[PDB]
Amino acid sequence: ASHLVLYTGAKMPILGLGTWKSPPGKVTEAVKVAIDLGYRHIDCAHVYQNENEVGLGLQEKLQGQVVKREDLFIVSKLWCTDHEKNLVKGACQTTLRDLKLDYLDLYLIHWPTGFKPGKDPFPLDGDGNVVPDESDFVETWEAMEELVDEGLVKAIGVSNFNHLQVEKILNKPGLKYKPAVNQIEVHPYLTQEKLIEYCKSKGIVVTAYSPLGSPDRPWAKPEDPSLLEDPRIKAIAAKYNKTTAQVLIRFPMQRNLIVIPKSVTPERIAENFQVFDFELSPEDMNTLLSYNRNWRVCALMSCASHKDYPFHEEY
Ligand SMILES: NC(=O)c1ccc[n+]([C@@H]2O[C@H](COP(=O)([O-])OP(=O)(O)OC[C@H]3O[C@@H](n4cnc5c(N)ncnc54)[C@H](OP(=O)(O)O)[C@@H]3O)[C@@H](O)[C@H]2O)c1
Ligand SMILES: COc1ccc2c(C(=S)N(C)CC(=O)O)cccc2c1C(F)(F)F
Repeated sequence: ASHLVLYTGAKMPILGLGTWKSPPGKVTEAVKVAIDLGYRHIDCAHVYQNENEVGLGLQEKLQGQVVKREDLFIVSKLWCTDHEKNLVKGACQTTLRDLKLDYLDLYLIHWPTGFKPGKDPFPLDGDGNVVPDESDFVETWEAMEELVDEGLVKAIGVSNFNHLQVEKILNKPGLKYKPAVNQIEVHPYLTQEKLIEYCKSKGIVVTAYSPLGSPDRPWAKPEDPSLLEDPRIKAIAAKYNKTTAQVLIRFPMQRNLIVIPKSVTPERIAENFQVFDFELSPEDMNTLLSYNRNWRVCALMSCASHKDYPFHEEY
């Protein structure tokens, strides 16, 4: 309704601001506007290369006494080059310093795929194929657990793990803490109800990323279906006197999923928060669900031959 609750007890705000593709020079004002409207959850990642500028906006708000740290849910993610057990605490610490924080509320393994460690975030080989490393995410998970032990993060989770990969963690001998969250792509064209159902039966909250199907993604070829311009969802939105964006954000909320839409435009950030005031009647919910095309915006074919590439599995 307003926040879901993690198995730790922690209240996770159901709406958050996304920061991927939000440019360094715009994301500080975007984060400030968002906290001024009442957003209390920011979704970040080291690979978005803007955590420093996110941090600046947070800092201004925290020292300006506009929010208490306890009222903020800040998420970041461990990038693929940092999956070797020994690189994890370093990567978490760099993210804390950039964000100008003492702890994270949630730290996610960003993708199940470990890439060759080094300065370059996407180490490529001759064939333009990404270079794997010598690690298994169950080892990365152990290092992610030590972050909880030390108080650097309040909960750990995963992102883009298929249900068999989540199982690998859950069935790990010696497991201290289990995935509190699994953040995955969920929108009308990829409604994901089997992975959602699986996660929920395991007690793992789901965060639906790319609610509007990422119009601004780099690889957006012009003959790709725009959820925002899909006349069908414009129609259901018209009935609602709301926008396609607003009903596209309402949809995950209603399915009891955390939503993190991205915008750097102030007006749009304010629009995206104007959604806790209407409900979609079950017909609409089911029509939105019937748009399931299994169309996946974040497919990342360049990674497909990786041993832990998540999407060759049904769910
Ligand atoms: N864990 C992962 O692997 C992963 C992967 C992808 C995304 N995510 C997270 O999910 C967040 C959201 O997904 P996304 O950024 O991929 O895409 P998205 O939220 O589906 O789409 C963002 C695009 O839609 C626009 N938009 C936002 N509000 C709008 C509105 N009210 N009206 C019209 N258009 C609007 C934004 O415009 P402007 O910004 O130009 O205003 C931007 O161009 C990301 O920022 C990231 O934090 C996580
Ligand atoms: C695991 O492989 C990934 C993961 C993420 C990306 C991204 C990113 S940062 N996203 C799709 C957003 C995100 O992962 O949060 C962009 C380009 C290539 C990627 C790749 C890849 F390079 F292979 F295509």
